[PDB]
Amino acid sequence: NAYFQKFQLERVNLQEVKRSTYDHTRKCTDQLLLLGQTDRAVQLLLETSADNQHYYCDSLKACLVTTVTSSGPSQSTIKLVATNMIANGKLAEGVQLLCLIDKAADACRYLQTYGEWNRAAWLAKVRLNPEECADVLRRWVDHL
Amino acid sequence: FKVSARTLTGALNAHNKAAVDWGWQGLIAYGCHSLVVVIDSITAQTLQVLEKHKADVVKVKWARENYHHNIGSPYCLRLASADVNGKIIVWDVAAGVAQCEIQEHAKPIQDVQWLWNQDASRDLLLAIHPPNYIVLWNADTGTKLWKKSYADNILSFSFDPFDPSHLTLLTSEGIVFISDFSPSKPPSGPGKKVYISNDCLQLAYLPSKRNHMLLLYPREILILDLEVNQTVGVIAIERTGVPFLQVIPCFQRDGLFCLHENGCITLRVRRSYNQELTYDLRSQCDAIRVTKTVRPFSMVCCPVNENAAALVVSDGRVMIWELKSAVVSPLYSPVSFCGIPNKLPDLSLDNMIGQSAIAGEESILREVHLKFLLTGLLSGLPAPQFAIRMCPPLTTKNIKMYQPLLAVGTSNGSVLVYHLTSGLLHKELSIHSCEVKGIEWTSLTSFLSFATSTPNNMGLVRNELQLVDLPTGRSIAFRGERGNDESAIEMIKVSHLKQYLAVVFRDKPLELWDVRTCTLLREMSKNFPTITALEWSPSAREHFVFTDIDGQVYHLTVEGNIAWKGDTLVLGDMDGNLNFWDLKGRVSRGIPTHRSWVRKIRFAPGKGNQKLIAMYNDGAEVWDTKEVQMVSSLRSGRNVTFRILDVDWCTSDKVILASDDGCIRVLEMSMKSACFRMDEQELTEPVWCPYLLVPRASLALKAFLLHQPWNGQYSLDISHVDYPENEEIKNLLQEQLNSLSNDIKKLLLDPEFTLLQRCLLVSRLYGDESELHFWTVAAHYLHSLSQICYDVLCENAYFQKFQLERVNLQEVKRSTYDHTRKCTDQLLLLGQTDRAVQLLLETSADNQHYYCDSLKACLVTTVTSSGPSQSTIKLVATNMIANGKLAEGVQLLCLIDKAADACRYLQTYGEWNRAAWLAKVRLNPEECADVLRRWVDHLCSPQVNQKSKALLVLLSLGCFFSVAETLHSMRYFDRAALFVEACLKYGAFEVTEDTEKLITAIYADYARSLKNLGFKQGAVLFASKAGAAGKDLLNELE
Amino acid sequence: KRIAFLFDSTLTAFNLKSHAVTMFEVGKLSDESLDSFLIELEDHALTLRNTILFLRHNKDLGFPLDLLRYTLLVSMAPLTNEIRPQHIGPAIPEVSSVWFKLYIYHVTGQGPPSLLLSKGTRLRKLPDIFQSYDRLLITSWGHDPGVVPTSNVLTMLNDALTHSAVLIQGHGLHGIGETVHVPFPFDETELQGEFTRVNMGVHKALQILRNRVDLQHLCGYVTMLNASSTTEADWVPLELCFGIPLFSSELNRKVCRKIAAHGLCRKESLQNLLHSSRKLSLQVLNFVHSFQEGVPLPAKNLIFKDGVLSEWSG
Repeated sequence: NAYFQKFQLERVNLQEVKRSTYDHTRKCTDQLLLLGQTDRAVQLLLETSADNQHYYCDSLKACLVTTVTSSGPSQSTIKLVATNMIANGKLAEGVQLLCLIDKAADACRYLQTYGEWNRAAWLAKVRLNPEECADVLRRWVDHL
Repeated sequence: FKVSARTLTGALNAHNKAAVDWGWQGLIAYGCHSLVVVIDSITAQTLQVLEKHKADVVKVKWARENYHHNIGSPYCLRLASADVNGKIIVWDVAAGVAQCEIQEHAKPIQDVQWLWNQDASRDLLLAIHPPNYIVLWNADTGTKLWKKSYADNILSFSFDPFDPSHLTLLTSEGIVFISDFSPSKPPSGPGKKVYISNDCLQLAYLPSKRNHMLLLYPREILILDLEVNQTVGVIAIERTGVPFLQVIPCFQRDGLFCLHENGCITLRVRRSYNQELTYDLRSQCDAIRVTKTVRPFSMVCCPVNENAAALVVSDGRVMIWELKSAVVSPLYSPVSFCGIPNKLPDLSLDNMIGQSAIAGEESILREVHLKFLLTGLLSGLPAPQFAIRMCPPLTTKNIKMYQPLLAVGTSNGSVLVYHLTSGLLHKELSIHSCEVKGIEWTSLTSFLSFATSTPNNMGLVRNELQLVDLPTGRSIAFRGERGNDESAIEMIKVSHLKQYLAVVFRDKPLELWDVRTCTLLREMSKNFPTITALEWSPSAREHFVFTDIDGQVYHLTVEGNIAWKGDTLVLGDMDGNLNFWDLKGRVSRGIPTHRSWVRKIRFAPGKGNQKLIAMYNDGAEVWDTKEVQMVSSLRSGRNVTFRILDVDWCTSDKVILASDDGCIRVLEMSMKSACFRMDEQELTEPVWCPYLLVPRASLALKAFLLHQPWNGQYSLDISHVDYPENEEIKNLLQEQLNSLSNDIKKLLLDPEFTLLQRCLLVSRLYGDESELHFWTVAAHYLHSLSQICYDVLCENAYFQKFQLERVNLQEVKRSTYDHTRKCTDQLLLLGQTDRAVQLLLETSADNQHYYCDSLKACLVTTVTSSGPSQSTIKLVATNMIANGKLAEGVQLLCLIDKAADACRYLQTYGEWNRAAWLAKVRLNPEECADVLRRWVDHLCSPQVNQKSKALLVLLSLGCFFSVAETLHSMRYFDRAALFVEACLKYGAFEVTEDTEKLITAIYADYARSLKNLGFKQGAVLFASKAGAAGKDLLNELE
Repeated sequence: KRIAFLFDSTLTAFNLKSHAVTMFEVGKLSDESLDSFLIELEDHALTLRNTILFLRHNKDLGFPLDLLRYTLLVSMAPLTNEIRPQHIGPAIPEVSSVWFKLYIYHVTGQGPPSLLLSKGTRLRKLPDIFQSYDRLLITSWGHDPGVVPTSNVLTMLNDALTHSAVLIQGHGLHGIGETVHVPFPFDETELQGEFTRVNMGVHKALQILRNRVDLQHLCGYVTMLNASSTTEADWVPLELCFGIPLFSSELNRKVCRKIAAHGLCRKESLQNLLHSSRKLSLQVLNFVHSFQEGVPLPAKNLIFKDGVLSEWSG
């Protein structure tokens, strides 16, 4: 797992070095947020131009990722908003939120529920303790 | 018995429906046919009549007194009136002389209203010029300021009582909002227009609730909120109810005065004790009879105390109603009386009921009941076609009991009696059942009147002749039982000695009667010529002359069984010629007047007067009998607009004229309109009005009442104080003081009636705004620190509760997503984050703003804690402010921990009102003081000129010493001295080493003002308290 | 001869029609027709039953009885102001008029606030003495009194003063007042007890009236007004009436009993009535003529307050 995580860090650094436009900055931010790099993600988030129409959601995301480092009080409303975000149809933002807040196993379950098995397997490899990754690997094998 | 020139007013016109106003000076003015009439309420009698307009008057408005009064700007009466010809006249009621005439085009003026914010300029007037023009005029020089054109049909406008820069317009299409009103430049653009889903009757603001206005409908009343543009409360009547006609809002208490179509006046007070606003009926009056001929026009209410109402009726009757208090949501008496906790609950409405409170929330609770009582009633002249007659002239034998009574006929059989020196109605008697044709007097107290019924098919007319004695009122028939089928009577004659009487018929011969005996004397035979005109000889034998239809002249004398006086006979004709026959000269002098048919001619009373009055079809003329010349002329159309129906002589130097519009005027030989003044007028009962006095006496009276303990003893007469002025002014001052009501006098003669209550009571009597508002706030805060009408002058807890109630109503009536967005923002800014989370998680899965919105509810729940990871939240929040979005970033700053920082950013960008609201709701009472102090400096800038508001804000903060500093700087020595004395009594600041310089200066300056005024006792008393700086005044005054 | 019972059209107004139409114009019932009148009569009608059956038996301590609109004239109370040998009742028409109401107030010194206004007088403001009462009693010259709300009284008064004089009297402070009638002459039983509602013959107002009006040989009732609705200061006299009142059955029995017991029809006791009748008229006509410099109309304005009658200025 450490070897694969090191390779993922290497490729995400390579991608971040050669960012060109806004269509790639959002993808790089999503990859950094799903790969665990949160300390360096806030600076990249706080770089959108003042004329872009996504400035307010991006600022809100930066404030949240700064503020959501805790995992104690007020963690039920976050679960409800995450789950109904998944239910409404927007899966990528929802799974991003789940991986952000406190949990990745439920994110993997939801991802495999909708049929995105490869991304769920990648997420389970980069994230999660080896005690819970065994179960997701077993269900992936069973589906295969 | 001196008689003064004056006029009497009668019925009103359809053009005077909305011509009435009740100013702060305490006088009621309403528009007559072409005149302005000023009457009082407590006294209920006519004071002054104004005559300059050439057409009907449609609008009358009083001046606004919201400024400090001194020698340069003393108390005065100013009135503005408009006609259908587009002429606006600024009036001086005291002298009855116009000051400014304004005319732009020839169209009726839709609406005229004065400006309440007059800190810098006190003579600003705004009026509507049709069709789509509004012009700001100057009341001092008549100079236009700016002119604005629109693309609608403006009907009325209203001003915002709180923000002077906000103006609203009511058009036929919708409502236009202006947020850039300023006396320096015209409005920039058309403004914001909103469409209402035509029949609107009135659009006015609510002075009790900020950002609220009411819409008047025949069967509904709508209350709207500005920032939401939605209805938050509806007032409706039942199915079996009378539709509304007019609504008058209240200021000191949240109440509404409503007028119905049947003349009923109802009072509604906001519910306060046990979701939309509800108003409950409290008191009701009794309606009047409704007929096609009589109907109410409008009503007005007194703004000084708001405890009375006045009703104007089409026949000229004015009804005054008074509100009384005695001990169905409950109402409770207020703990504080006259500012601070013998009582006079009926002094004003604020002392009748308590302050508003939120219903549904947990010592002494006394129930109060309100009722309407009718205490005044005025009457005017009846419908046109009068028949006037004058009492016999003054002689040397009846001088001891002479009275210049005037008799006026009516078409309903009524007789009107006036005294002609006080202008008051004396007697009203109903005698006949038809129109009165002629009135003749048999003595100084008795007179006769006759009337004729309608002709029948044959032509015979029932004849009624009655004898009336004024002191008793007995009516007795003169002829007797003459039946109901006989020729009618057209004229009757009574000789100079009141001995013989003549009755003439169309075809029945002439009948002589005796006045004293009341018996038939002698009857002409059938072979007698017809009678056309008849007259007696002014010089037991009496001679009378008559002319027949053939032109023959017959001279007959009576011994038991046309104009003439001295030895000159004057005859008229249908052509207009006025022959002048003389007995001694025996020469005929015919002077063709080149006029129409002459109606009736009469001479002047008094021996030696050779002047006459000639009445024509369209005017009157005055001629001289001795020398054939002309004195004065009056023609309908050339010099006078109205017609003439009857003429008469009042005295040897005045005449009486009757107009077609229902008015009677007394003029001179020149028949030229004069300027009646209130100084020479004689009045029966005294009238309390400080404005009528000279400027140097109104201020002197105020100082005398304010400091009551003069030499220990308490009194209301100047004789116990040294006031070196003339006796004429001293007598006038004494008369006004005796005119005060008994309850008011008792309150002044009260040793435990403190100084602060005296200031409020005096201000109420003088009817001022700035003085009353300043003392109301100062007294409450001084008492509070010793131990909704005002937006930012209330306590923190009181203000917070009402905003929470206000936002709750908005959330109930959400309709669209856009309205929800405002409600969510308000709740997060007020601190109700618990209830804002659920409302945020209701966005549909199709809206494009779903992504930020879902994350915003995500942020609010996790940001409730403020630890060490909050620095970057401020950094991005301050960055968001710098890129243009202010309100969106202020929400984030206030949300986390920082409301004080958000207030500073709002003030820097120019949102002063929002910053004060934010600091008032949140923040502890240690940081809120700093925010308001910065707002005070901006309000004191020479470009904002709102120093009145700045003084009130400083009082709220409790900085009494700062208030004393600024009051002395603005030359307010009258107010500054009172405030210093009150603060010392209540223990606000002591006389220490550094404050004594200001205290000494104020007393010395106030002493100088009194010395210039003339009051010496006050000057020496305050100069002694001054000390070192008052030594020079004492040495020069003594 | 016969004894006659004088009445007014009010009794007629309040098989009956067969003789009612005759009473409307003729009004000349005889004892022969009263026989059928009684059978036809077998509250206003009820009180007539006792009156006719009473003046036939005894009353001689034997004359035919008729009914006209003669040796004894007996009228009823209260005679309406529209119209009006021996005579048991008012002697002069001024006794049954407003002028008598002022006369009784003048002698006693206690009474309701009164304001008599001359014909044609115009009122602009409500007098201060009448702003506290909730109900006012309005009496017009020749008409009957009535009670109207105080709230709307100026508009009614100004319209009613264009035809005849109007008298103003306060009725109740908090609503409709209480009126109690006390028959006279007074017996010796009610002059011993204390002041109670049942026995009101000890009021000081009646003590003065008993020594000047001579209420010992005439019948009627005295009305007292209580506007505070016991204490003697809450009751004041309102009106004095002469005759046999016919408006309630209880008062008729007491009034009629006081006639057959004290003997107000004995010739020995009737000779004292002539002396008393010729004395009341002279004093009443002097008081009326005093405040004056059918019934003459008033010339000046009179007001009654604090027990003193004076001239109202304005």
